[PDB]
Amino acid sequence: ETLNGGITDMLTELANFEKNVSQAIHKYNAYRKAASVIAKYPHKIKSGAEAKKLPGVGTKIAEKIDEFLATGKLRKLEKIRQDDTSSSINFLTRVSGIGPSAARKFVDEGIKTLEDLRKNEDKLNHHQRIGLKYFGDFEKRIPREEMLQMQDIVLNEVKKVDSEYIATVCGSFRRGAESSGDMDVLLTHPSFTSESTKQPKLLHQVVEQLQKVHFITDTLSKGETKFMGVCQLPSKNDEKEYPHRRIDIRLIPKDQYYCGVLYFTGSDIFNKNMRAHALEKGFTINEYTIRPLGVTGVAGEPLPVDSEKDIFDYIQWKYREPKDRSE
DNA sequence: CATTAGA
DNA sequence: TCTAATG
Ligand SMILES: [Ba+2]
Ligand SMILES: [Ba+2]
Ligand SMILES: [Ba+2]
Repeated sequence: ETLNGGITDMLTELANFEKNVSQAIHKYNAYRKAASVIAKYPHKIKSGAEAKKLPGVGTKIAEKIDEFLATGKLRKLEKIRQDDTSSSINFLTRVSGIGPSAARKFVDEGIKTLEDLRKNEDKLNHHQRIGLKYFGDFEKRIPREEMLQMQDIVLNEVKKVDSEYIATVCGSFRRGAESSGDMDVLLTHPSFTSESTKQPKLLHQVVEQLQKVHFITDTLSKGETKFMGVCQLPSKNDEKEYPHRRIDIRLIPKDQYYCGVLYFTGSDIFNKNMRAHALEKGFTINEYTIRPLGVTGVAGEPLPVDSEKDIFDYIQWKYREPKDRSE
């Protein structure tokens, strides 16, 4: 967590590069398990040779560690940080809709900048287009104060369309977080569960609602069970318009909510942790259900949930308010 | 790890 | 169809 820091940090630094600037999925995969193990190790790596003893740790990386240990840096590292192509690859990527594949492609053509991008709006798809459009706002954080605002509206229209709707705003927000990145809306309906062969429209209904009133301002991608978008709080009595914000709406079988709800709310560790525990408690938790464990090794058969509670009761734990689901 | 776009 | 991009 800190005694093996630089290494893991230097390491990840290294792995990301392979993945991104290069297409070295394996090298990449390499640097990572390394950065992984050297991270778990209970002692200050004093030398490469030391480290090397490790699993994942080969002569290539060990070599890296002494060089880092020795001098407070790394050339490969200094070199890459300096390299313009590589710089450009890291940069275009932040564009929503821009992946590494695309990143290199653009660069190859010579589209290294923000402006490059505008000048060639044509070479961009709709997604990438919007991405480009709202580059600033997309990067910008979302004050909780806003999340309240957003969540308000969202709930109203959901209700307006059908009162049988169930929408919850999942994420760190859900968890009290003073600020969020985008808004996560897990949606459901009685009329939509495990078997009941869809009702795509169910999704379709609300999107349209959010639109009609001007909440949704763009579509990144809309499917029959998972919409991806852009929104904007109505800009007041002028002088202060609100930044475009990424939203995300997903349909859900009413018979899979709470798990997913439980799940999407995190935290990553809370999650994992509760999960660890259901295992002992003779269960299995996953984004969709909760099954009872069968000694033979495994078992199936999803227990019935009607609330975040049920899941709790099941693994006989203390109900934890989303607030304190931090870990 | 699953959904969407797209070409 | 595949393959990239989000989460
Ligand atoms: Ba080894
Ligand atoms: Ba991106
Ligand atoms: Ba998200």
